[PDB]
Parts: sequence; C-alpha cells; structure tokens
Amino acid sequence: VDCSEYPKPACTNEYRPLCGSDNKTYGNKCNFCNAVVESNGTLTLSHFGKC
Amino acid sequence: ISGGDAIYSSTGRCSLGFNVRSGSTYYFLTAGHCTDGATTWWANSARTTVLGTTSGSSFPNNDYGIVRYTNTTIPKDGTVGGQDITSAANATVGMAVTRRGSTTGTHSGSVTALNATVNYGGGDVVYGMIRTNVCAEPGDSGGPLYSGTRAIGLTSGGSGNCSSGGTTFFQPVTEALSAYGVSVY
Repeated sequence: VDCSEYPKPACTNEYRPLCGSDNKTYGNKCNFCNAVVESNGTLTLSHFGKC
Repeated sequence: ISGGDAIYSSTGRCSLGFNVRSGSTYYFLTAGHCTDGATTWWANSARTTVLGTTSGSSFPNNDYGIVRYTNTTIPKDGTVGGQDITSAANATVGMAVTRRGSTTGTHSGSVTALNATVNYGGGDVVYGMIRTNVCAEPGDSGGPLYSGTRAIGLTSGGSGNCSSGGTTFFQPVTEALSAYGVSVY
C-alpha cells in the first residue's frame, strides 16, 4: 500500500481490512491511507487483514 | 437473505442492496464497486453458501451492479432487514431516509443534496449521486437506502464514520432498476 495520492475526500465502503500500527483494524485501504495522512505520516501498516 | 445483509466476493465483503426480479428471474442489486471484477458471491465468510454470479456491473461513472441468484433454496426476502419495500422513488432534498449495512447496522438521516459528483480517485469519479448526513463504514457498500417502504439508493461511499458523524453518497436506485429491467418486490 502507497498512500501517496492521499488524502481523498471520500472512500468507497467495501471491506478488505488492514492492521494499523495503532492496532486498529482499518476497513479498507482508502480509510487506512486517510488516517495515515491525518496522523501526519506517523501511522504505519502492521500487516494485511484484521488486527 | 435481505437488504443490508453481508455478501462476500472473492476479494471482500459488501452489503446486499435490494432483492429484485425480472419475470421469474431473481437477482440482487449492490454497489458497482463491489461487483467490479467479482464473479461469484457467497452468503458467508467461509464461502460455503453460494448466492450467485455477477450479471452486470457499472462503476465508475455510476455505482451499481446486479448479481443473478443461482442458489435455489435461500429465501430471497423483498425487505430490508424486517422492513418491507414496496416501491422505488426519487430522492428529494430534505427527505428522511434510513440506511442498513452489514458493518454498522441501521442509521437514519436526511437527503442534503442531489446530482453530486464524488471523486474516489485514480479516475474513479461517480456522478449523479445523492448526498446525505447518514454515516456508513467499510462493509456497508451496496446496502439499501430507503424511506419507509420506498427504495431510494445504494450505498456508495463517503467520509467520517458513525461515532463522529459523517456524509454518505448513494447511487439512485431508480437508475439501476431501469438499466436492468428489474423491479423491487
């Protein structure tokens, strides 16, 4: 996952979860990457799938 | 199985929008972004109960797809959770609506704007969307937006979430019904 083209003003709502370094499961890549931007690049990917 | 229930494709989970039919052929509508590149749909994460196979998929530009039922025994209720749906209708500004989806369950709100353009990025832009103040979260895609016994839209995408509040766009259901020649029941 590359969050370079983010942030995006909207995300689709399909579910294909990723596990963030904050131990939160993100519902999809778009949700994930917008959180990464929102944390000012502090949040990273732990692994794919639910945490 | 009914509107709002979970559906699984090879890639992830979405929500069933509405059970529709044409003559004796049953199908269900869901989001186009969910049907894009999916062939078979199942009713469970284990993929043991088959639902059917995709028959049409329209995304981007629009955001609707239809799946033809191949499972003969699964009940195909013309409802949303227990709510009966009897007809389809055009969204209007100020209309009170409700959404049901497989991750968040049922949430209400109102139509805030019509014919909105949502740019999901990479050339995925959808047009003609209904804007509302209803929240939705991953997994809720393709679930129904209804008002009373009237079908109105299919969940597409948005921002925010159900804890803090958000904005969700829906694809008008009438357009989908018309493209495929099917009707709610």
